[PDB]
Amino acid sequence: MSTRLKIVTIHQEPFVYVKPTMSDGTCKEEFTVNGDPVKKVICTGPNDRHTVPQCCYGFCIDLLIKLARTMNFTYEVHLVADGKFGTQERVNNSNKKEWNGMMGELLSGQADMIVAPLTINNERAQYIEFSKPFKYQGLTILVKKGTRITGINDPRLRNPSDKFIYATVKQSSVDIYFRRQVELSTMYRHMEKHNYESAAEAIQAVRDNKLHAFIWDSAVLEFEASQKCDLVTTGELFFRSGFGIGMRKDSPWKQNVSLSILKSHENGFMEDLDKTWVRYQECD
Amino acid sequence: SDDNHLSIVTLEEAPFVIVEDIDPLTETCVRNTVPCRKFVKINNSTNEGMNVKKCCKGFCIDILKKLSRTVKFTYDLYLVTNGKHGKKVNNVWNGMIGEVVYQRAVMAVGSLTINEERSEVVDFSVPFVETGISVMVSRGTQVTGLSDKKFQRPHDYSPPFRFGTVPNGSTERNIRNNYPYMHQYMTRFNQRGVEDALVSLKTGKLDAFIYDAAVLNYKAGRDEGCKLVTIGSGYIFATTGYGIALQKGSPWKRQIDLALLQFVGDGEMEELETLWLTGICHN
Ligand SMILES: C[C@H](N[C@@H](c1cccc2nc(O)c(O)nc12)P(=O)(O)O)c1ccc(Br)cc1
Repeated sequence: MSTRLKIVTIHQEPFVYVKPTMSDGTCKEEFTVNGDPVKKVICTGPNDRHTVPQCCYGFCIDLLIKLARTMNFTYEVHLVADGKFGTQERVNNSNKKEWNGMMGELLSGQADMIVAPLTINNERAQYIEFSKPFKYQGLTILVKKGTRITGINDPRLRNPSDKFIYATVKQSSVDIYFRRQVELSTMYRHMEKHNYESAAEAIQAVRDNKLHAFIWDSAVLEFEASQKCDLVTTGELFFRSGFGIGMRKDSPWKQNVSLSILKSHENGFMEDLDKTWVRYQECD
Repeated sequence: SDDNHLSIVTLEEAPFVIVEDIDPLTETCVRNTVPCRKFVKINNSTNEGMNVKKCCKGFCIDILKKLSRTVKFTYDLYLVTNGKHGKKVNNVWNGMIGEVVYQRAVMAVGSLTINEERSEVVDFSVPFVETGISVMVSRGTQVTGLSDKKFQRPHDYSPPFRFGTVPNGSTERNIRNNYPYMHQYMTRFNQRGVEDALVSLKTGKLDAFIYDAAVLNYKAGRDEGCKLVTIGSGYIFATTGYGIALQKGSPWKRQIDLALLQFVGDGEMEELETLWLTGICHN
């Protein structure tokens, strides 16, 4: 075993924050609102196409540090080069299909482990190994406060027109979800015209009334609505899914990664992380 | 048969696994049930017993039927008779876990919780039902979840909460390990079982009941008057799920994982939840 893993992650608050280094190349010392030291790692990545050291922290970085300490491995973290989570796409109308995003980097060896809010699904599980879920959540819908839709069955979603724009993030698990089912083909035909490069851009477009509904992970959307009281979620969860650590099928770490996640759910470590990063007050 | 015909163990626990008598005139299981064998004891102070043909149905039985069809195996289903889900006694496992560990069953299908201890000796499928340690109260009572300081430090509040669980299982063991004061405080409010706890809540003798999320959601969905409610799912503690237990290194695990994930992605799991678990109380 090399024992030094290439970790790939992705910007995705509150799971992964990405901030510039200080002038001297280190990460500013910070504490959370509840007084815990914020553990920061150097993560190289694009920032606009050169790669530059940046500072990463959040729920997923805390989990990475717990895993590395428990199993005694070392690591280097980078941000996924294309900025995507990962879907499988046909190559140049060939026979071959190829994964983009973090999935593609893990399968190619550019990464040895994905530590990110990476959705567990059949499509990805065919090719990589997932841990047991480190977070249980689902899909919901973000709108500007004052926008009235019932949820995923609303006629403005099920009978789409250019008068009500809705979308998700390109090359993500939610993209897969709507492309998977022929029943959803009309919805997908609309979203494919409007899907955004990243969650943060889609969320800003909702605030700016350029995107009318954003379909995405509830653990992210409920957090965003908790900070930005002009945004709300609607419809509860219309689908339930979990996040897992991603590894190639030959990883020597996969059994102990899952055991550590299970131990951490059962002893309140995951509760601490959820309270620190994920949970928040309702607006009023 | 041979390697495609699998010994499978389960455990009666409605609505996940429901056990019925077989028709004595026909001795055939019909409707949505499948045959399941039970070793029924002769009396309470004996190891003697006799196998009885029963019929089994429920949420987990329909999962088993789908896996049987999709993964292409047949099975001989039996009900565990020594223990329940799985406990280690004197370094020996009983319950459903024991049947798998000691190679009497290829898989265990039931309301069997994925945890760290069991995962050292069996392999678990992906979770097929979400659960965890949750809280039920009468509508109007205000708490967040197990880690609420109204539970951790009840004497900071007036009057102090009365709250309990069903003792001697995984819930008490978890609270004992994680929250020593809470654990010793709640022993006075131990409930003999779920049904007793619901009555205690409804009649004002108990303020909160801490127990399995899936069980509590099911009971809340069916409550007369829809007055018993659970906490929000974001506040479930030690989130996990029910999963299928297989022997370490099982050749069936990959196929079973992919099949369960396909069922989830195609909505088939949602259909089963609506069929078996979702109740009239919608909030
Ligand atoms: C909430 C659950 N424990 C209860 C429970 C209720 C319903 C179904 C159950 N299935 C199991 O396999 C299991 O161990 N426990 C189940 P109980 O053992 O206290 O009655 C529980 C709490 C912490 C962890 Br660790 C595991 C289970």
